[PDB]
Amino acid sequence: MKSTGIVRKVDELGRVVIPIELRRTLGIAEKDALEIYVDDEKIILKKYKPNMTCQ
Amino acid sequence: MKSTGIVRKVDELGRVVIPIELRRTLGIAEKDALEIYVDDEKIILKKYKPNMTCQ
Amino acid sequence: MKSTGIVRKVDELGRVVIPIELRRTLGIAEKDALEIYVDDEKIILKKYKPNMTCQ
Amino acid sequence: MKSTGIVRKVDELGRVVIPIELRRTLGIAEKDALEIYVDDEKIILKKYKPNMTCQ
DNA sequence: ATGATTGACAATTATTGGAAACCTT
DNA sequence: AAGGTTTCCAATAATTGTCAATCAT
Repeated sequence: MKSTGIVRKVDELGRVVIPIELRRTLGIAEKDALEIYVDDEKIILKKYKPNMTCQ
Repeated sequence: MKSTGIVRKVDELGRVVIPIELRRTLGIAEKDALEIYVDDEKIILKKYKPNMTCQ
Repeated sequence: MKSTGIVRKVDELGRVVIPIELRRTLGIAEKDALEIYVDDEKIILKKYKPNMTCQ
Repeated sequence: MKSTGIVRKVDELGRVVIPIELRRTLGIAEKDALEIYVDDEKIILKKYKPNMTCQ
């Protein structure tokens, strides 16, 4: 009902943050690594995956 | 080709720092608000209209 | 500045500036090598010679 | 001073230089601009050109 | 109130610029 | 010699991690 998903300001240090209300209510998304899907002009971030290219 | 993308490492406590490569390549100013839509376990990060900015 | 056919400034003493992303794209370290060749009147920059599997 | 196809070592830097023979043949300024373009995994640098980002 | 989340600041590392040394006509 | 080129070092700054303050139930 709050600002769980829609838009948020990016930090001046170049960091995007997850809405407080979202993470504070449902920790259904961990933080450490994520999959970057560059869909033309939109960056879709999915759950972390191995995808190891080299040791 | 399958459901996979670029493996990005962010902060283990949060701070979703999008790829530095794309940041400078596309020229994404990190001083405004970016759209963040939650889709199950993935989040769509984009601008109001990134397909009509440098175009 | 990506290599999408974009020009960039050289240097007061003449030095080809390699952008962060470009350096990372080539996969070269601060202990690598670059083969400088020429085609007609253009500079052909070739990455380091692996000659070994990624291990 | 032909250095056509010379392997330049990359030390603790990030950017490199262009061989004297190539530099002289280029016929450009010291602080000129080189058109950076890619080729699979190699790079093709042409002479100055009015090519700007998003323009 | 207290533990967890987020934003701010600081430290580290990468890159670009400049100065110095060596080479060549 | 001296002008040119290249290599090394220093400075700048962008980025990521740490963590301390605050708020929600």
